[PDB]
Amino acid sequence: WELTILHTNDVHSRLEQTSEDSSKCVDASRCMGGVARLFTKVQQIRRAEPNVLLLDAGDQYQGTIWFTVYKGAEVAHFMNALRYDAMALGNHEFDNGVEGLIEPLLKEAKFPILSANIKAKGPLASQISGLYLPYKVLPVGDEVVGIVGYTSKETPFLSNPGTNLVFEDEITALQPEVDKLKTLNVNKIIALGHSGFEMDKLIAQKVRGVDVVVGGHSNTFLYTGNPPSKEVPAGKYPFIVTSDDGRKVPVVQAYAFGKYLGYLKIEFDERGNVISSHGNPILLDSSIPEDPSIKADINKWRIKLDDYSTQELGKTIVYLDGSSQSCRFRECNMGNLICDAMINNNLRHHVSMCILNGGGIRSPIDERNDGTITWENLAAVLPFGGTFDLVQLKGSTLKKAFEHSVHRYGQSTGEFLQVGGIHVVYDLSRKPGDRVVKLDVLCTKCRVPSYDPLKMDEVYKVILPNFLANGGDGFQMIKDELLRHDSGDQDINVVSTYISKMKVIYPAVEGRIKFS
Amino acid sequence: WELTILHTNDVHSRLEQTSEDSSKCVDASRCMGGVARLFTKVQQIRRAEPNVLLLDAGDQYQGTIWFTVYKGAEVAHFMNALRYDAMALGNHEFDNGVEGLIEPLLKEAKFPILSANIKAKGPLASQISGLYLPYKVLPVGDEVVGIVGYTSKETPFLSNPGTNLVFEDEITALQPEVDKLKTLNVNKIIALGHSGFEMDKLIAQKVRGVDVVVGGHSNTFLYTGNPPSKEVPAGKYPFIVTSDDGRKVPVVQAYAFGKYLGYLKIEFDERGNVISSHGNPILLDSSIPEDPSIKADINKWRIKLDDYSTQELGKTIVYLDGSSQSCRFRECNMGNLICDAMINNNLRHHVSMCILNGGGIRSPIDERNDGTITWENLAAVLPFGGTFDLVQLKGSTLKKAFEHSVHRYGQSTGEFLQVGGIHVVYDLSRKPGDRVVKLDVLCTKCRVPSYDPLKMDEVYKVILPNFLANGGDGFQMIKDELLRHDSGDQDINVVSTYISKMKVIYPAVEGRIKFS
Ligand SMILES: Cn1c(=O)n([C@@H]2O[C@H](COP(=O)(O)CP(=O)(O)O)[C@@H](O)[C@H]2O)cc/c1=N\OCc1ccc(Cl)cc1
Ligand SMILES: Cn1c(=O)n([C@@H]2O[C@H](COP(=O)(O)CP(=O)(O)O)[C@@H](O)[C@H]2O)cc/c1=N\OCc1ccc(Cl)cc1
Ligand SMILES: [Ca+2]
Ligand SMILES: [Ca+2]
Ligand SMILES: [Zn+2]
Ligand SMILES: [Zn+2]
Ligand SMILES: [Zn+2]
Ligand SMILES: [Zn+2]
Repeated sequence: WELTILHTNDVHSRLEQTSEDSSKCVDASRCMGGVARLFTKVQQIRRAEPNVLLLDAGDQYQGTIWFTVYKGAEVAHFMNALRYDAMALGNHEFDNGVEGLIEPLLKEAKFPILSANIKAKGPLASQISGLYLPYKVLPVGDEVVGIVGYTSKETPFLSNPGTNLVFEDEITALQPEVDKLKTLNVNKIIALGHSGFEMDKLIAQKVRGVDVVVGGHSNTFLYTGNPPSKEVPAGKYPFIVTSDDGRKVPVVQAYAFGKYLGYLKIEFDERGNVISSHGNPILLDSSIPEDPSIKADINKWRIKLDDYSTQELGKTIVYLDGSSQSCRFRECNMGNLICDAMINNNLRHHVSMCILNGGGIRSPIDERNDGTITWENLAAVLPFGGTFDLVQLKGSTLKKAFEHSVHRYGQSTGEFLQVGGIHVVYDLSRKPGDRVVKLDVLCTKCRVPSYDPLKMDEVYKVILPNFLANGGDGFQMIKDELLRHDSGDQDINVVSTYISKMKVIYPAVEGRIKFS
Repeated sequence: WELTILHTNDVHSRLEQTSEDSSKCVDASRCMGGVARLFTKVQQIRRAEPNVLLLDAGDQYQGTIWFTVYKGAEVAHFMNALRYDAMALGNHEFDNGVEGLIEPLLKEAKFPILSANIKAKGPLASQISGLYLPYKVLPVGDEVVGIVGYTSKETPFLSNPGTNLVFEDEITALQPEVDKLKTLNVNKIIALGHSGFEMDKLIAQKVRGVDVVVGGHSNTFLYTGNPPSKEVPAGKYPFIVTSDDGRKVPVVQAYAFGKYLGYLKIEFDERGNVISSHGNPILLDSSIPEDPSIKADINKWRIKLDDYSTQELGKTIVYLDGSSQSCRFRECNMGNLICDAMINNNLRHHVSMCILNGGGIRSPIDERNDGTITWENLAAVLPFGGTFDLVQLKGSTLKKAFEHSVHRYGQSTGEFLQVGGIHVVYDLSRKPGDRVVKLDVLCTKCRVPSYDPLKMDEVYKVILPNFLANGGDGFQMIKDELLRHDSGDQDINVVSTYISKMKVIYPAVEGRIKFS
């Protein structure tokens, strides 16, 4: 029995074709992605493949202005237009709250949204009951296929799902549902969830009954061949997990931002045992044309958004590297911009130091043609919308924060820190906690202001975002050890006023972060 | 026969008491200098010493707004008020031109102005004839003392004396005049000039007849004891030059900016042979009170100047080190300010590089109380009033300019270069031309903007002042090798607009310049 699984994940409201760095498209001839382009390939596959399922493995919220304006409707309207079959809940579908998901998406969505490890209790459970399900049986061909959904068990520590929700462990919540499914004689079972390729490998091996594992949340790219763009692949597509019951479970994931459409052809038998499965992510590039019906429908909406973009801000002469591939591994100039901007707005209401988690930086801004910046640009960088809080810290506290900046370096980890007024040097041939080999911090009260070796028993004032000030990302030493805490100024607003003040900005890799 | 020589040099219109760094006074209790304070000590000495001469060895022009407003009158009126006996011409007395000296100073001055190596020829010689003399015989006590004047033989390459003047070699022009003096039976002979302690040591030994050598132009500080302030002394006061005719000629010089009054008691005999001479510069500090008659007369004028100062510009939170002691030896933050400001004003009309001769930086700005900056401040930094010209240069050309930046490092040399967008590392345990051990220059067209090793056969665009663009200070390779030259914007004006744009600036020693 043939079954073709089309799957997306981590679109982040990039329903509009984007530059290769998944940021606002500048030259359509090179641009790729978008719901419109995705439509023409799904449509094409459905033309030739009688048995098909289209599934998104979470994270359609946030990313671009398309969300912070329609705050959900854009996802529901165009996921329905693309006629998705199922979707597992992601962590970003709670960034606007439990009500910021129930009213816009769950109610207006024409298809099931799945998650098995999310238990609802209290006054809220009354109605959200049945607005999402732990699974769903889908009739394909003359057979049936069962999807079981899961979400990250760290969403209440990554998003805003309120307190009337509980996020259980995925495996311990999926297996009871999967047993239920096979006692209903639904052998063909797909696991679709938002926990991360590493946790998806835990489910594939340690859940009996699962036939496929489709997932996301870590923006992982798998390929069997020669990759088509700048994303270097982790493993082959599908990756094969040798489960504990003696089975070859395919693990699949297609990068992010709607740049690739996952495609997995699966051959079953009567008892629903996966004989084999070949596939590969499909780069939705310029060769695949936008579908006019969708493309125009997109511009029916873009008209509303144009008001935020058509307003001028300032100019940039160099490319602003806000890419996760550089802002979580080395000194990216986007962070240096944000940190230099940070220490300008406070100077009107005596600090010189700045730390910033590269994970907060969510989009690059491609300097092009005239090198002009807009709110649509700055918004894609900082979708969270917080403030830059002033914090009094011990030197010992800052020392360990930078040991936390590289404590698990190498896994695209978002807690890697950008700097301003700080010179840090790492040596990764040392065990976590000995990696910082030099740290010279800029002093101001000194008569010769300059970078000097950090003293452990000294008081420094650093400006960092609210999310760090409260010990996010695992910086619990900051939240607990700080000597004072002051309120900040809206994050995107002040960076907008800064670059408007400058009128031209050229941040560079100045050697703030170095490696030994 | 007793004769007390009081001498000043390199006041640079600092007739107003100044902070210890010779910049605008902030707390009078600590402030020192000024014509008023100088008056009460000269007056005191004349009360007790029957035979005295007061002489300035050049450089009363420029330095502060007092000049760029009254452009000479302030010097004439208060040098007369201090009742100077003679003065040798300095190089800065031509910064406003030959007419910018004849009308304000030479005509209105009630005393002789001396220089022997300045020959006047052409249409100008007609009147400037006799407005200054090569020497003068002064009656002191019941005897006579002869002063011979000299100026730097590099003034037409340091100032603007026009083309109708000629600056001869000092020695070859002094000795003929000194012979004339001793054939007139004026044995007591003082040499007063503006060429530099090193050239004054040439005159003392190689001019027969000279009894004393009083000079300046290098702002040298000599002391016999324990110095009273931050200036570390070169030698003892007086320094003794063992002349070629077998004589102990005293070489004297008192720092600068009116901070010390030189004081040299000299014992002669009938034939006018210097038996001995003891003395020491007198720190005109707060203990010596301002003379009310002068102090008030100073405020009679300050009223006119207040208009430039009482206008706001911006703020600074850190001390701006514009001191020659740091801006000609290492990375001073005043230069980094000027270079960062330089690459902001051009960005409105694509460069990132900046070189700047520390000699152009002529005053620090002391961040105090509220850390507010004014035109009176910015003017004292850049008395020259030029522009910041854009220049296209080869990489090989920039390489040798930095070898010229330290080619004779160690002598308070003004051709030492400040940077912006450049990382230079020197190693002075190498012969001039091998001292640059590393140079990484910031690139912008590169997709990862950052500092990269300078390529010799590559084209870079640096912004530097007009004085450098025309190969000043010995940078003749720049003037000759550049590939293009563009006009600049007024130097002080744009730095004012910058810091006004910033509203707070905190330049620091970031490690642009380093030493191995
Ligand atoms: C600011 N912030 C953040 O920078 N992060 C960064 O994202 C990283 C995770 O990103 P990822 O690895 O790409 C997975 P994704 O979050 O895109 O699903 C973390 O490491 C951290 O650096 C996470 C949460 C977070 N804030 O969470 C609270 C919050 C959520 C939504 C809204 Cl509208 C307002 C406040
Ligand atoms: C700009 N400039 C300069 O920076 N310098 C710097 O001064 C240094 C000499 O200073 P110093 O050793 O302290 C003796 P002083 O000139 O104070 O008598 C040089 O090395 C050089 O870096 C010299 C000449 C110079 N410009 O000379 C042309 C000029 C003169 C007056 C006016 Cl109003 C306009 C244009
Ligand atoms: Ca099965
Ligand atoms: Ca004699
Ligand atoms: Zn994501
Ligand atoms: Zn996610
Ligand atoms: Zn001088
Ligand atoms: Zn001079």
